[PDB]
Amino acid sequence: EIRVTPLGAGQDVGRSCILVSIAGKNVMLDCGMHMGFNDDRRFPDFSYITQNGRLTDFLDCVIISHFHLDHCGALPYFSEMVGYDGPIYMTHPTQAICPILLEDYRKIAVDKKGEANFFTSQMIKDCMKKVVAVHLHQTVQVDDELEIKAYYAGHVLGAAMFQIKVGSESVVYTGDYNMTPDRHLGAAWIDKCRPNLLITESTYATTIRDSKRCRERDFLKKVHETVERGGKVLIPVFALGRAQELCILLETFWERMNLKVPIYFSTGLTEKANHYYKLFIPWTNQKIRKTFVQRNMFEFKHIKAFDRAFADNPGPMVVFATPGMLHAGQSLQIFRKWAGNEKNMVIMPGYCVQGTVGHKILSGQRKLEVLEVKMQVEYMSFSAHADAKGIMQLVGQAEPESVLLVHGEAKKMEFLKQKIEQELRVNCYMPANGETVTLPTSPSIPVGISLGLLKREMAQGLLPEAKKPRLLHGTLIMKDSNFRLVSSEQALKELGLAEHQLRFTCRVHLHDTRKEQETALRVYSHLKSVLKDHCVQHLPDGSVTVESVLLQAAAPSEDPGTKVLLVSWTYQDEELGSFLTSLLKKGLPQ
RNA sequence: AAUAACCGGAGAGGGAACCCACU
Ligand SMILES: [Zn+2]
Ligand SMILES: [Zn+2]
Repeated sequence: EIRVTPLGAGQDVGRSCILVSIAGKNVMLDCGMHMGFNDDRRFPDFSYITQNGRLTDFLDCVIISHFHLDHCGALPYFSEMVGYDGPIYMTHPTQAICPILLEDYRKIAVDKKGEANFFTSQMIKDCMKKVVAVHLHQTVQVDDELEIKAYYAGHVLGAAMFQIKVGSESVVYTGDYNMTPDRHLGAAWIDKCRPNLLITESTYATTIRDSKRCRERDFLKKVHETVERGGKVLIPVFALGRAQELCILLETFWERMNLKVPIYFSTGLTEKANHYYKLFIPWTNQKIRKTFVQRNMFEFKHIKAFDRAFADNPGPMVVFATPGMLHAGQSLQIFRKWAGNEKNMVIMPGYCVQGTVGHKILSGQRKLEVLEVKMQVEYMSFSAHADAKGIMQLVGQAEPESVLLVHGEAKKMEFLKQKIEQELRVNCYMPANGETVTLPTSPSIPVGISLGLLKREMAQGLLPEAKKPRLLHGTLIMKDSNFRLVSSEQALKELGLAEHQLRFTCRVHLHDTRKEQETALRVYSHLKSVLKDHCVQHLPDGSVTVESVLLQAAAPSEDPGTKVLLVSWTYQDEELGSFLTSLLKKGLPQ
């Protein structure tokens, strides 16, 4: 049976972490933190996986979906202080990207919280030394029986679904993923695996994201008119993910329109983001991975590293900035610099954290902290998550038998569950963090078989006698190692046992005046006339043969009015033998 | 679902005597 325990993201978001007990094996999918809980409660609990012992004893392998903090932030914490030496699996881009983000988060924690018990740079290096890489569709054998497979997801560069398969049981964990192709990442694609269980997100289960092409059309019209009006453009987006997508879109449109106004990209994370997005072309969808032959889209002709002192520079400008949340806001610096002007635009392409400067700007009040904002804000949505139609399509394609939702809100969880149960007639759940859910398996045991038996049985099935039970028979030799199904005669020869033969000879008593000499001929004629399509023959010695039943006119008995007919048959044809005896009990025609 | 950490972050260490040579 399958046991699923979400240590986080249970009808919630952040610090995603799932535990799967399958066929007696424990696998930990994803282990990250989440902001907002300055206490240790941000990290996933570990008192349930192993309580207070050694983790490797109970756990089998750790799986990381993608490099977003809320998924890859707990690796140093989970694997260094708590203690873990087991295999950690994660795609090459994830392995290359997560270390930088982890170091940045470590520095941010030092600078803001300064938690005493916090992983250190040396410890991150030690943790990442213990990683193992996985390419697309590469089945990696964690052990002799457990294997993991990856898939292209596209939530960010290198994001991947995972199919954890053992024997016949299999569980597909999607984590964060997108089904709408972006401008640099292809849509997630999967086989028709038909898993028993499917873990998926619901971050946008209640929002049918509209036509992305038209959304970006509107975005580009706004930026064009903004540059025309002479104002400046500030685009806050966190340095990874959406930043590069915006950069590609603007760069291509920009080269096409041949516009010359210089555009700047926030420094700091550029030197690493661009380098990785440049060295990892073989993940970035068809358009880029083809166009790569001539030029390399990530070597930008018109995007240059930003400079702080350019903030005062006149003339219309376009500048990306960090972070998308504005909590600290190097972007917020320029925002405060230009807040007075009404000519400039600003775009917020994502959801802001409620109760922060993000929400204060989200709301339209001028007084946002007491300083008044005057420039114009546009609340765009360029999220790379899964829309309700995306989830429904993905589940339909995978054709699973049970679903399980995490990474979202409880009410949307409920709406999505109701809709999916009504639609696909599939079991669903809603585990709250720390709640274990059990599901029954179908562990069908495999078996060997001899080729010839199957060959002739299939030939018989091919013959137009189907729909009549042919009763596939034989016997199963068991060694406790290699169960092999064999035919009766093959088993007989293999085991050396004697082929016991069971013979029944019935004395039919015929009471009629017909001569004994013609009795056998009468029997032959009557059987040939009655048993249609039966092999009825008259042997030269006066006996009769019906299939394998031999009818012999015995020697004359002491009763003149009674004639003895020995009907001898084997057990296999005993059905026809008994039928012949019953027919003959009625007596021969006279 | 995380953000510019000075980014040419530069002061220097004997001295005391003797002889030579330039005006
Ligand atoms: Zn994510
Ligand atoms: Zn996430």
